[PDB]
Amino acid sequence: VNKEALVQVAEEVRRATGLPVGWRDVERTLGALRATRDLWEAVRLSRVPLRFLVPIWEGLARRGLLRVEEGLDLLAEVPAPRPGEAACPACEGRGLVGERLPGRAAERFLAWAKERPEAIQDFDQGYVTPESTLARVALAWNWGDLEGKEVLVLGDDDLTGLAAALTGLPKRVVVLDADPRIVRFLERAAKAEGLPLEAHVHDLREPLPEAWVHAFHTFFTDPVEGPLGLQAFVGRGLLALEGEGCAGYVGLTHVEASLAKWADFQRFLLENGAVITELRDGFHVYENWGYIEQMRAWPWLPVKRRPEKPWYTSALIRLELLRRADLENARVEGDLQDEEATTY
Amino acid sequence: VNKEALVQVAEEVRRATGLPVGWRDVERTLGALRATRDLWEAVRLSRVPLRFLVPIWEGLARRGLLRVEEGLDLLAEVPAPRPGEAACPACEGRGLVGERLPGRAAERFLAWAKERPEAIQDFDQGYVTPESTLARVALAWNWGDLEGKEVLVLGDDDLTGLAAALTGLPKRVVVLDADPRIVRFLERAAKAEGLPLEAHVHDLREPLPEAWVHAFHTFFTDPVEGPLGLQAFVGRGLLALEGEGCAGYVGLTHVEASLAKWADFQRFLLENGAVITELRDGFHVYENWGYIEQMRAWPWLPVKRRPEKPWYTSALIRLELLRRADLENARVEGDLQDEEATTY
Ligand SMILES: CSC[C@H]1O[C@@H](n2cnc3c(N)ncnc32)[C@H](O)[C@@H]1O
Ligand SMILES: CSC[C@H]1O[C@@H](n2cnc3c(N)ncnc32)[C@H](O)[C@@H]1O
Ligand SMILES: NCCCCN(CCCN)CCCN
Ligand SMILES: NCCCCN(CCCN)CCCN
Ligand SMILES: [Fe+3]
Repeated sequence: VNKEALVQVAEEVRRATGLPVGWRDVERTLGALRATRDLWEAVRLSRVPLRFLVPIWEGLARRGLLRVEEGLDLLAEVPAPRPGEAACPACEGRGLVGERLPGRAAERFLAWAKERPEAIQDFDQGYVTPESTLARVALAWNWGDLEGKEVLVLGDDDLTGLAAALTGLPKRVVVLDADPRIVRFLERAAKAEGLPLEAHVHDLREPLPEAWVHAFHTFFTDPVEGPLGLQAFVGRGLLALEGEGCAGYVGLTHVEASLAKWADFQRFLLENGAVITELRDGFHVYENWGYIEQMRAWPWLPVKRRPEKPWYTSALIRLELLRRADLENARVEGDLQDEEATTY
Repeated sequence: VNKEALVQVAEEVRRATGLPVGWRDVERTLGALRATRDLWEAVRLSRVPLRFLVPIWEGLARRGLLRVEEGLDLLAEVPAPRPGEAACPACEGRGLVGERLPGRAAERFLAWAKERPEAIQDFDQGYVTPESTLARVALAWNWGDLEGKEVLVLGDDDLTGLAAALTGLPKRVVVLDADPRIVRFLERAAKAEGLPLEAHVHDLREPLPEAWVHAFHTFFTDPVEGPLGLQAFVGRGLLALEGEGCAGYVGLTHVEASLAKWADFQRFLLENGAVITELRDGFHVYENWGYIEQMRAWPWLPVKRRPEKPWYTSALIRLELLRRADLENARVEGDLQDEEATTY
């Protein structure tokens, strides 16, 4: 198995789908399989979109490189680097530990997390682990984006708004979500804990209400990752920032976003006056959601077994505005999911 | 003290110097001072360029907000967040540890580092801690950028090329440096250890020899941070990579690079075919260099005492190419340092 075979597998997928599939996607796919036979683990190790993985794995099996039977088994030696093992086990490779947050936020958060609303398919939900939420807020603490600040959270199954308000740092936290269950849980917690936290039912496909335009110092979001979803979550966030010196925090996966789309998103940030100051890949680990067998890619999977441990992860990005972002505050029409999206 | 005051201080410096100093850099300056009275620690905690810190501190002192004596003490209550304290102590906030590197690389590297060339002012040198070098290489291991790859290191006081070769993963490592001491040390270690590591004296202001153009899969550099220096080091890096799927690792400070410059660099990268896949801020810690009293900023400092612990830090950026970068291979003419540079 030589280099050209990786190139040819990628070109085949490219020809069949119109998607930006490269030879290095194939390399990554093979690399992961040097370390595991389990499909979900292969996804986690690969750093390739699940939309790409399926036809790549098919192409590799058509060439006799891969056996697809109860597992994914490499049948040949391959020109692909094996996954490294250098993640710091103390912080799960984050660099940040949420346990250190003020106000005993970590212990108080874990109590509330035990009663959180289940992730539902109606809103593409799937929350990160409590440690992930707390570390996300710890990053914001470290960069000075919580204390005395006005914080907006756009979608909050992760309960970032709650963790942030439990630290005792923000001036106030406002959460928007389409799901009344999330809104109500946050309002309940806000009342019981005496927090300056408010939550509102709002669908981000509609314009942002004028009270929230250029009114915040800091936003958090873990958005739907089609370009329209990026616009509706991250563009609203940028519109919500007062301007220069304000910060945003964004969750971004490989599972549903190609490196080509990573670049497009980075261009979108730079052209709207932002700059990236942190990008910690694999920072968030997601809890398995109940609706996995009803998601888009399920029927395509070569092995179909419910996952028993976490597999879906995302990066944390920190951005800062160098000037006010003057984005159109229009309705977003059309699908927030794109062709790369597979777990909705 | 109100937010308007922070804006005023910033505008004064901006007007006096022509540099892009904003209110948030003042806020960051003040926040650091809430946490420490030590100048070097204030620089570390600020995430602001030293070029900006000097005139911000002086402006704060003229306003009766800062006392400068044997330390730096705030004289009023200020609207600035304290930097948080959530970095993982096990990995020094990096999320990666060099210890599990293959080949006994960590232990072997530490032996060699005991005999390394000391940093000299003639080449603006200052090496990272041995664990920083090893962590950098471990990030590359984790991303599949070592095993069987062709590795170029552009500037190597950090000895990244030696650490990478010690893993036994690369197919070969080539190092370029203008300092013959660095080159000779690497040649010496390569022969002693029998590694596929070579080094060459090369001034990166001159064109890259053809043999190294589009020849490599991975590059590492920790560059001079004026725009010309970024062209001489990172641009040559980009030109050295074969193309799509090849990676680069770049060190980038706040101490000598403003966020306006960070954005211009990120633009430069996206426009020439790259995408950022990691940006771990504060990843590298630098050892203190012997010529600190002879560096540009020393006479300006409001308090002058030699540092006793590390203070100068940089981010580690991983980029990947989405396509070949066809940059010009011309002479770089002019100063690699710019007005934001202060440690040369
Ligand atoms: C995308 S999943 C993250 C969060 O976004 C919320 N969400 C999903 N779609 C939308 C939408 N169109 N507008 C607002 N919130 C949404 C979810 O209910 C969840 O809490
Ligand atoms: C900038 S310090 C990092 C490394 O770059 C090297 N260096 C500095 N200037 C040049 C240059 N013009 N060409 C090549 N290497 C350089 C130094 O010797 C050091 O090892
Ligand atoms: N469909 C379930 C898995 C996708 C979850 N997405 C929303 C997560 C919200 N916490 C991932 C978003 C990645 N940006
Ligand atoms: N001049 C004192 C220290 C300079 C550090 N610069 C060179 C470091 C090389 N290991 C910083 C480079 C930052 N990109
Ligand atoms: Fe750690």
